[PDB]
Amino acid sequence: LTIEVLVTVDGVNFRTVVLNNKNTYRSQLGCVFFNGADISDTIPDEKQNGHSLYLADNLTADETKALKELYGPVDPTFLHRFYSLKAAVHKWKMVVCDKVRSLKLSDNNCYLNAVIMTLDLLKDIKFVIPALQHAFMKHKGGDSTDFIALIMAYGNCTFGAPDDASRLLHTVLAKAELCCSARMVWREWCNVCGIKDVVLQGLKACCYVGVQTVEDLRARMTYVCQCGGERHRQIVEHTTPWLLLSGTPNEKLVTTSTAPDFVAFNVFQGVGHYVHARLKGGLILKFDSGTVSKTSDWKCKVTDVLFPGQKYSSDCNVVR
Ligand SMILES: [Zn+2]
Repeated sequence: LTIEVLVTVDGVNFRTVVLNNKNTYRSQLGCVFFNGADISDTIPDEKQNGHSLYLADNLTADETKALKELYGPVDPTFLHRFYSLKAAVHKWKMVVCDKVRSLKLSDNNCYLNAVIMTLDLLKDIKFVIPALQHAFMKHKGGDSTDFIALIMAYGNCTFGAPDDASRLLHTVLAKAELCCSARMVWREWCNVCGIKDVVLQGLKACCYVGVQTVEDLRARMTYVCQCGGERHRQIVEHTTPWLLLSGTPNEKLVTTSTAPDFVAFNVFQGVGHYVHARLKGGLILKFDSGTVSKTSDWKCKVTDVLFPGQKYSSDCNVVR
């Protein structure tokens, strides 16, 4: 007729809550998850007495603090969306392929395979957000469920919907940080406004959206200045541990040999499908969502391309 439950937001700190059987959990407490089940619209009964619940809204001040410290500044629906995802993707299998883990195709999740396999190549990145960092470590140790559900929640991904690998990869990488230093110095100039430098540091210096080759990235770019005249930009210095370049699907013929400068790339095939590729030992290792395959030549549409560390200084006075 009345029960006691433990309520948490972090799996560490629980508060005791007393409930009766005269309204639903949602009326008395909030949106609650009991071992992955949304029992919010249930009338509490004996079989939940003593059990631990995850709360997703109507937090105490102390819980709101732990939420922000653990997950970051998230929107109200976050915890709800995360709990749902965590449960929905529990059944996803991480298949071992050529000694590398890959995400088996289920529910249009092919884009997540490209994302996770690409992240696994990125040397020495950590996530600022503790919950995400713990999940990532847990993922590298063989349990990928929390990490998959977390990046899906932060990325506003919907279970079962097809999505874009480049989109999520950059959205996830926006929440990371490097162990070393990284620098990118853009030199900008206009004949009216004058000359200024724009520096990007750390993770913002390793990722770029809009070109897919280093030659195009390092090129003089011309656009319209805020004064309406002609403005120019050019990388004048670039030091990074790796470089991820992303563009729209680009039909290309990848061959070995000659040795490409890039160590991996992602491909789109067109709902659409995503394949992760690595260059290892003079071959292209195609990872098709739990599947491997090897070829020396591939005509594919590349999207993201991953390069090794950059050590670049211009030996040109780019302004003249
Ligand atoms: Zn100008």
